Amino acid sequence: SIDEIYKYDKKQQQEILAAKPWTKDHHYFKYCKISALALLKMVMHARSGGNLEVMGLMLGKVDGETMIIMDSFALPVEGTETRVNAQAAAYEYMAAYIENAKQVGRLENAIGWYHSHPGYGCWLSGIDVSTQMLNQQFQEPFVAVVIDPTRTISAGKVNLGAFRTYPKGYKPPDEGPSEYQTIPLNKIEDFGVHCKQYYALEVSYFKSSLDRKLLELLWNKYWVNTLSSSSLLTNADYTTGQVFDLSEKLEQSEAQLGRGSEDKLAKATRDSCKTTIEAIHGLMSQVIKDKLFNQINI
Amino acid sequence: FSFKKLLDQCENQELEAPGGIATPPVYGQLLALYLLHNDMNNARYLWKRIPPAIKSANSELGGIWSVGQRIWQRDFPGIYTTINAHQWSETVQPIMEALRDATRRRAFALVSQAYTSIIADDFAAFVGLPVEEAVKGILEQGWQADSTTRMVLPRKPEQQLARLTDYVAFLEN
Amino acid sequence: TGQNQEQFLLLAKSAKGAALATLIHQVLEAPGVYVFGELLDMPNVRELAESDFASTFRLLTVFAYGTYADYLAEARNLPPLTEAQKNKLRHLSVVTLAAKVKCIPYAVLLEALALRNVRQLEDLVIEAVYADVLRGSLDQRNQRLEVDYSIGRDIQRQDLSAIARTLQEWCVGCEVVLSGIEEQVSRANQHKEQQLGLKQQIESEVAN
Amino acid sequence: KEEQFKQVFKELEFLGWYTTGGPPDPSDIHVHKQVCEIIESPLFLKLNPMTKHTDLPVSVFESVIDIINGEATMLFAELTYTLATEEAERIGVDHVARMTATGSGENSTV
Ligand SMILES: [Zn+2]
Repeated sequence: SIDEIYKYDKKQQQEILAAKPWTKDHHYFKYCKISALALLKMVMHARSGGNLEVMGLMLGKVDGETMIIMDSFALPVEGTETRVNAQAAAYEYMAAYIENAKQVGRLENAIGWYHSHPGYGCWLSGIDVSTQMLNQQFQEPFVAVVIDPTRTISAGKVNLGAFRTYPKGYKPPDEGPSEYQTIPLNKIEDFGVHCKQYYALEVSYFKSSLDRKLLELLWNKYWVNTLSSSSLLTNADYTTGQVFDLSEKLEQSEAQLGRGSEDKLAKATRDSCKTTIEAIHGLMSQVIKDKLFNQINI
Repeated sequence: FSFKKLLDQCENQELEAPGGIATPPVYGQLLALYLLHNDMNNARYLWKRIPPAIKSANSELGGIWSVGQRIWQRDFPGIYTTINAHQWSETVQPIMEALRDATRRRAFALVSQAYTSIIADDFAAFVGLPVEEAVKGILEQGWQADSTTRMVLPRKPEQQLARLTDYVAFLEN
Repeated sequence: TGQNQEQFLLLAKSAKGAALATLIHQVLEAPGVYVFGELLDMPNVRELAESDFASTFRLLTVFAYGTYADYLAEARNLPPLTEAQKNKLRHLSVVTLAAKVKCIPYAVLLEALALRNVRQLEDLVIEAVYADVLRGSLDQRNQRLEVDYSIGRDIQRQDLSAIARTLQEWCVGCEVVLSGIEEQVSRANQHKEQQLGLKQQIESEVAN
Repeated sequence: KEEQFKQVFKELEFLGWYTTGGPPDPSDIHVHKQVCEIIESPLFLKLNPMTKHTDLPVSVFESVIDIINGEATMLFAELTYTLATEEAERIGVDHVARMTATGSGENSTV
């Protein structure tokens, strides 16, 4: 039975809460299972606001080293990324939402907070790290999630991240590859400083029996939306912007060759591909359609 | 149509067969074929390579070079005068008739895009035909025509995915 | 249509020759009923064909197959029509032109419908879309009539192969792309395994 | 909850309600009356969880009222539903309905 996870054992939670394998090992939690609903609503919350970062709250539970996220919702706050802990404005709508939600079915407890990062990867800024450190300080099992809606679109797949911060004192172990994503230079500094102070979590996605069976029945009529998709005028103001970012990254490495952070043409080359790889992939689905619907004759 | 594949053969026999100097009829066709495919630079330096021996003996070759002068000068009525002059049958007379046709549609495709309005008499001589045949030839096309002033008014005239996937995989590495 | 081929098909079986000579003028001149698959293909009406009630029979074929140009050609061999029936034909005569040619110039619709001006044309086209026959819009300066969707009037068992062949070319097209993808997908992975293999040969040179 | 949903999605409006089970029935008509006190055009979705349909078991309805032999009374007129298109959302569907559970080794991209 797939619905092993949509079950919620409440007494098991409060035994782990008391036991605490997180006060013993600093990097205990390493995995993160994201539900069907949780993914959709978080992606929907990020894009709905769009250009502006907005954060909400996640609900979930713990199991082994996996911090499972079951359900999510929004926090009507402002100044995400510009304020350290911007959720303080609506302390009312955190507890008041879970008090209402527990009457109707959502028994799940506070598991974390998520925010959107439109057009610049998934990572924790210096403002985000100060939020999460103090979140872990008091309100324990709390995981900071990030999603990039504008690139999720252009890249053509779920652009998402799940992170946890380390203590101010103890410093991380060695094993860390960490994959590269284009960071706009305006932000590269902020990232660059506080980037090594935290560690990510291995993301995995699950679903129920009904969800799985519904999505299969849903696909009978959803193939139509795939071949009238067109990721061009949808996210037009990411690709047109990335150019502005790309231009600056070259401008630096050009003068770097001259008189005068290690070969910033190798980054810019990867960015020029990254951004254009998308632009080309876009025109694949376009010609695919011109082939299909236009070329039948009468 | 097939003059292309045949011109190739002439150019080869220039360096192929002879110790230096090619056949006199082979010179007569190489000059006229360069004019057919409007290559006046090639036609100019071909004429200067000919030895004075074949030049003087083969006086019909001069009649073909007299055509090339008018293409360089762009005296279009002069071209049609010099095409209707020397009968060099078998060898050159077939490619002389094709030469007059390529020069005609050049001067039509030219005049069409070079003139909003133009004199019928000039237009006639520029393409070669007389006043009537010129006035008629255009009225079939639907070109506007003007009496009194005699002014013709010209009307101006996987495959794809394979290419794309490469430009991805290239930039992708 | 749907209700008036159950109300008017219950009365198409239980009706003699003169009862159908009246009923043919009722079903035609009644907006909503633009389909004529059933009413023409009925044993009852087929006896009228080439009989004393032959004028009313030829008329049911025009609305269920032909166009307005055909009506004006057969103006005496058919019974005289009123404007409300002439309009319903002027709707269906475009629907045919619409299935073939999706971008229609204005002047076209003065010829196939024998109409006098845009004002009318438009008005008639208004009613066309208004009766839920067509979808689309117009382009006044450009003199156009784009047609986003049109219903199909005829069934045509005569030219059911003309429907089948157009379907095959799309089924072919489906394969054209499907296989066309799988080639390019297998090649984009092959060019990745081309480079990944060739980049292991570049690094192993350094071991010397 | 009308407070809290007006806070987060300030643009959004109240439209209707949902439930699970069979097709429309008396127990939902009584509930539809209680939603009719709140708004003048309440929509109604009903979902069959353990459906026998090979098609989707989610149908949308609305309130309609006619003379049932000298009796004005409420009914359900069924309506159809086109699916949503949002590009950001579409990927969410494409991710959970089609999961990369160890199904891509060499990047490939295409
Ligand atoms: Zn952030």
